[PDB]
Amino acid sequence: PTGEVLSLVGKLEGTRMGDKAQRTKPQ
Amino acid sequence: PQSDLRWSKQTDVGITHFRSQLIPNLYRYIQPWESEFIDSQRVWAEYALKRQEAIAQNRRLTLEDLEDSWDRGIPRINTLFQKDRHTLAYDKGWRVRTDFKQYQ
Amino acid sequence: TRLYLKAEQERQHNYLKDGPYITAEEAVAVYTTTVHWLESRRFSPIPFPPLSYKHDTKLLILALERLKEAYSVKSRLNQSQREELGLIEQAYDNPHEALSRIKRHLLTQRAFKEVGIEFMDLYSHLVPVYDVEPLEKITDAYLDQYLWYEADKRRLFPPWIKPADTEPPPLLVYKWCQGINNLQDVWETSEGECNVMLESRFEKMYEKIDLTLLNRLLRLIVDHNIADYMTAKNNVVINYKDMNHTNSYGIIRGLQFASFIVQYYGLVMDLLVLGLHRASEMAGPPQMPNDFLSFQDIATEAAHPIRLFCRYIDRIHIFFRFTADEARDLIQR
Repeated sequence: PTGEVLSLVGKLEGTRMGDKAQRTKPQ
Repeated sequence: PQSDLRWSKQTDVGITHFRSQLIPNLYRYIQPWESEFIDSQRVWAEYALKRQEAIAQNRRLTLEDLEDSWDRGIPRINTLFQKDRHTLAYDKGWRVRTDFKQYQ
Repeated sequence: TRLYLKAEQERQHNYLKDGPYITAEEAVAVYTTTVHWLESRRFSPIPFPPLSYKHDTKLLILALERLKEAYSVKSRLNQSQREELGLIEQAYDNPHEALSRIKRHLLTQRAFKEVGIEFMDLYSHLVPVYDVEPLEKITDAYLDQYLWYEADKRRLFPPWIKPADTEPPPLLVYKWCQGINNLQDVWETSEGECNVMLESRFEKMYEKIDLTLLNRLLRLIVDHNIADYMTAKNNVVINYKDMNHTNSYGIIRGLQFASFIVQYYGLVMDLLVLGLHRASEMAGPPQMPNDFLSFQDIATEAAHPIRLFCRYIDRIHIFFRFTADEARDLIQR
């Protein structure tokens, strides 16, 4: 398991651009 | 790697070992422009409704109002709660000025 | 850099040899077209900043906030770096003396100090960075805030001119795409109609702006004294390290109000490109102006090839739609 990053091209089929995008609550 | 997810803690009972996978990517935590734009249009129509009905109520919009529309609207709804905001309404042509700041 | 300012000194030299590259009748033509457009827009010329202006204080505070934005919290503070900050906080202390000083510079100051230039090493291209004297920096910053506020108030700038304060550029792209897709039967090619989408650069806009003509055009939309200042402001010596030239053709392009000059000359060229008829149809009647991409009625929209228009700071993006007959007439011509 090398520590170099891998090109995200082809490994993003299971996600959307906003999945896990959360908005903070009022402070 | 799973090998680097192992950690150990020692107490009087002895040494106890624990484990916990992909790192999160920056592109999953920022809303795409399309969803942002449609949400902006929705939220600002909603704010138009709430502001006219609150003007009927003769009150000012509060934090508990619009709280479901906090981080939304391309001119962010949070900008109606800034303190300088009244002076900001006198800052005209700021975007051209920002695109000309790289020049000075 | 040394090579570049040598080239720019030479370019200024060929300008002052050949005189105005623009011909006199070209000047009178553009002046006529702009005055016709402005009387069609009824526009009210900008008055000189009144002494008791209601928002004047707010405009200086905004200008000094913008200036302070440049100075991040850091210990790298030299004599000029500290002098600018100290004068900024001084004007913060007494806004009225700052108003008086900026005003007196407006109605009288005409000869200014040299401006140092350094360059950004973007590996593809080099952009100059102009350093203006702090007193002049404050003066021009306030004048910038004032003129932008007043132009926004009177709506000098029609909706096609970008960038606006209503939408970030990535929303400009989305509005443009939607406006394309919402034209009347824009995607139909049974009869053979063709949509043409042009985009360009307005090559050498900043450099090839003749400052005398810049004076003549801009004397109408603002007070002539403010015009005399800002036009005298681009007749200033440029220096770097040791070799220094005066510039006369190019706008300094680093002044605090260069933004207004560029966006106004862009509107003048915009009248040239569109013609007063189509420009008026895009802008709408001065009583009820349109938004970015829309017309009063679809008949006004389908009256000419140029359906959509959008000028960025110096770019143009035009979207024509032609009938087969119109296309063939243009091709044969």
